[PDB]
Amino acid sequence: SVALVPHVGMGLETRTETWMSSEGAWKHAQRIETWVLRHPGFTIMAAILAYTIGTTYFQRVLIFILLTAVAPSMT
Amino acid sequence: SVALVPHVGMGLETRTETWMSSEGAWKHAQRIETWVLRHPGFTIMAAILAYTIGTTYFQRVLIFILLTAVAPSMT
Amino acid sequence: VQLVESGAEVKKPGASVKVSCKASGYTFTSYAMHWVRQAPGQRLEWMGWINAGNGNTKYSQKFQDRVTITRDTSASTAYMELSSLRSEDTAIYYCARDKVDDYGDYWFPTLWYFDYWGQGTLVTV
Amino acid sequence: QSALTQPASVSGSPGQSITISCTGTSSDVGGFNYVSWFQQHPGKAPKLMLYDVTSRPSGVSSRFSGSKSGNTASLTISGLQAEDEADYYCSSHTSRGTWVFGGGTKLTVL
Amino acid sequence: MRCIGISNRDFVEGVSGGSWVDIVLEHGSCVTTMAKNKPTLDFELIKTEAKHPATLRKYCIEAKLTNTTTASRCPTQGEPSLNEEQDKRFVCKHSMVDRGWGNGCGLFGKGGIVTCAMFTCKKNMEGKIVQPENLEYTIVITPHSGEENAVGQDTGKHGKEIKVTPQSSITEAELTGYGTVTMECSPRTGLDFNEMVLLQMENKAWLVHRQWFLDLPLPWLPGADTQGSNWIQKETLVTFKNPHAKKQDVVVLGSQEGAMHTALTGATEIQMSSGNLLFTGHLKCRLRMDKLQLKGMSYSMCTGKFKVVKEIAETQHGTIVIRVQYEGDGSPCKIPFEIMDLEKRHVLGRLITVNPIVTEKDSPVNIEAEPPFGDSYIIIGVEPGQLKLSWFKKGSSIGQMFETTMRGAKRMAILGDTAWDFGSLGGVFTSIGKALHQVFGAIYGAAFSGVSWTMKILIGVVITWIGMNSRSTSLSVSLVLVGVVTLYLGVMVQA
Amino acid sequence: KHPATLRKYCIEAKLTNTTTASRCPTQGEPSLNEEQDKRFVCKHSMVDR
Amino acid sequence: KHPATLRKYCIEAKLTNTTTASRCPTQGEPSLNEEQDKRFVCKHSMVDR
Ligand SMILES: *[C@@H]1O[C@H](CO)[C@@H](O)[C@H](O)[C@H]1NC(C)=O
Ligand SMILES: *[C@@H]1O[C@H](CO)[C@@H](O)[C@H](O)[C@H]1NC(C)=O
Ligand SMILES: *[C@@H]1O[C@H](CO)[C@@H](O)[C@H](O)[C@H]1NC(C)=O
Repeated sequence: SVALVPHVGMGLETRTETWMSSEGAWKHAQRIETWVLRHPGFTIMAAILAYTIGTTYFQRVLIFILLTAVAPSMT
Repeated sequence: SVALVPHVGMGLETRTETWMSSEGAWKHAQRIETWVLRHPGFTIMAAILAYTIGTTYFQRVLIFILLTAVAPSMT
Repeated sequence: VQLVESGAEVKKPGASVKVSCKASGYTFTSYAMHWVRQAPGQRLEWMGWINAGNGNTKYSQKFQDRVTITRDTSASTAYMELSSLRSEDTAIYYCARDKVDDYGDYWFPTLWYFDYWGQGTLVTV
Repeated sequence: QSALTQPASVSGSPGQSITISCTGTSSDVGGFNYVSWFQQHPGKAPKLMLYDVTSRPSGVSSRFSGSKSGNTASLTISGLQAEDEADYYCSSHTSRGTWVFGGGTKLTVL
Repeated sequence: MRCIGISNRDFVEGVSGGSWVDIVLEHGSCVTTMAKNKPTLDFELIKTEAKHPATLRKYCIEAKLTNTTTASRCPTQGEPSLNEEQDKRFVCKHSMVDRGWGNGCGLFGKGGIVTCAMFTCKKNMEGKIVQPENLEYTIVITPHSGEENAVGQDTGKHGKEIKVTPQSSITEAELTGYGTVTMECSPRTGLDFNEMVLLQMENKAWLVHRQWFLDLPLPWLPGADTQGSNWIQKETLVTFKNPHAKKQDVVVLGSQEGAMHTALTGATEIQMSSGNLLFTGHLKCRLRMDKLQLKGMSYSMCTGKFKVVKEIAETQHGTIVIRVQYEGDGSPCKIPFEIMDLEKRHVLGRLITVNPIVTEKDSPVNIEAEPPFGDSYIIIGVEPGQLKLSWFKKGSSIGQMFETTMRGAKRMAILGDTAWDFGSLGGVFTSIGKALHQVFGAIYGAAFSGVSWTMKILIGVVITWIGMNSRSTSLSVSLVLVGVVTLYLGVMVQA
Repeated sequence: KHPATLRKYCIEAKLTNTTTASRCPTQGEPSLNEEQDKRFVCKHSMVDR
Repeated sequence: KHPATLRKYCIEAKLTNTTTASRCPTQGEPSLNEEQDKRFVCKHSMVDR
């Protein structure tokens, strides 16, 4: 829907505050946190997959973060 | 918003047509296609970052796809 | 299974006449109630049907703006309301039934549609 | 999706076999098996004589047979008793979800 | 014989030593059961009704703000006060605005500001819950006899409708002339209605997960509030705007009906008008055929002539249905029906309408049979006047086997760990498979809950890659298998 | 001042005058007179017959 | 016997009632009333203005 394509990264941002900047600053991260809490099983599997696919601690952590952030958003 | 928690993956799925199944099957992928079309600059940098992060070829593509999926959906 | 209608009515042209069919002997809600007119000495003519299960309707294009069909589940009666009457509407109005599908949707008929009719209602103008 | 075509009148001496034709279109009669024949005696509501092209209700005589070829469906009466003298209306559930009735035909028998 | 003409028809063949068979019914699907000496039957779950639903939460989808009041405090005096601020039917927010001599303060700094507006709901969505004891499934058992419709009979078709409730989960259908059938159903496992909400929005309703419903970001009443003056989470449907730190205004956030429709994707829609009818359930039953008997087994073969009154047609399931009528002397008689080769020296096909009989002479009977792949001839009647009909079946045996394996895999994907009960007759292998599937399905539901199908495909590809590049052969094969399985499930999911 | 309208978007619609047409299998697609008009939203699907 | 028409294909056609609508640059797309009738064939293009 329209709500799935917000106007956040347009580059038209002045010093004036935008439409729901205060509310929507942390909405996405809050929603990812809630999703991880509700669906713990996928988080552990993503951690294992990131550990397996990453040779170094940087690769593992980055891959795990990306997997965790994509799963809820991808739905 | 409420539309960002779509009830897509909650089990409970029978052999009956669910709400907005055909429409909503590829709508996220189509959104990502349109976003990548509109923002090719970020895709190049994501590819460069994926190439520089992770040594194996499989790792780089996994990172590139994950980043390009997170970017539009981070909202 | 018997379908009973109202008595014959005489209406002056331009008036609105409402007829009714009373469905007894079967589950009213599980059947769709059709309305068929027949001008004296003319052929039969389908007007529309009311899905008594949920009130859905479909009118013939020749009556879409004039005929109104409504149901009373508790009364087990269907109503045929033909406003803006004209000279050509003098004809006996029949009511015929047709079972709706297991889910009350009623979009496909049963092969034995119009199996039971009503004696008909005469409207003159 | 217009009125089906039938001969205005049909006649046949008692004991002969009499055939009525109902001609529709690719949607009325040539598209679907929703071909039903109605017998209406004067001053009375129509009676379902045949349905599904050939089938007849439980209380309907076996002298009534229906056939459908292309866009035309036919009704044939064999015994042709005096009680068979009536107006016979053909109907069909068209592809648009509506019902079309044939003009009707009359059997004189004698 | 309603189960013909439906593409989801499924065939259950055989019963156990006790004359029972386990079958899983579904709303879209239909089941045709065939036993050796029992007549073929058609079972379909037509209606699932939840009764006496209780509302647990009301959500506001279109709010309204009416009486806006504001109070300002000068710098270094703390936050201001509004008496509406502790009224529960008012939504309030504290902020800071620039204050000074022009503003009327006398100090130069940030002055606390509070604004309140009365929150009123114009439209809401009722999330109801039903007790599992109040489900009443409705099933239709029609004996696949071949008899045509009868107008005079009170029941035009001989299909019998039996209602199965969680308390009265054992019921018998009395099929006139065919004995009786008994259904030993298990409603309590068909759907877990303690984790489901009957979410009715304006004119439409859905069956949704209960935690999902309780985690929605909308204002909500507890469901017992008739007055509706204590909405919770009111800030999710309003926005407080403070641009330039000069004023503060609060506006409603717009009708959320479309956002809710987008959030409902993946929820099965269920009727919630004139009863709570769900047309998405499945029900597991144990079918007992011991009291079910064939009709007319003590009849003699017909000796007269048959005419086809309905040309032979091929159903979507690879069987043929024809309608014949009888012109012979024996009023009730068995119809001679065989599917042979051209020379009639081999029997190639098997009848589905077992024991076709002709009860009344002027009453056609329509026969469903399963011809073999390729050329075959349907012989009806005895030599004097016998009618022989040719037919060609366009498939192949390997193709049918592949299609059957696909159908089994699909039902496993839909009725996970319950597909084992779709055609089970007991047995050690069935129980072992069901237990292993239960364990693996528990693990899969734990590790894949709340994940879209694209994510499922991505994870399947990753797991398959990990398995492919694995030093150990046992782990390599197990991971490749897990990847293939999750790829298939992701492809088949969300329907 | 004097901004010219560029594009009108629909945020709340309503469907009416729903109609359906069916064909028997292997006989192609059905035809609805309303398909000619562009203000009718139409879709083609297949149902078991 | 009694074949059923499956499809109908156009070999010889004609065009009539040609109409055009133009929009000044940057102002969007032109609109024609006949663009809503499916018996009218239409095309959108950009000209120098
Ligand atoms: C809110 O405003 C309306 C305007 O008509 C008024 O009638 C109502 O009393 C007000 N309620 C308050 C101020 O609480
Ligand atoms: C649609 O239905 C309305 C009745 O609600 C009628 O007035 C109108 O003429 C119909 N229009 C079309 C195009 O069918
Ligand atoms: C189209 O042009 C013809 C002349 O070629 C004219 O008669 C007609 O009125 C015009 N419009 C329509 C809708 O036919």
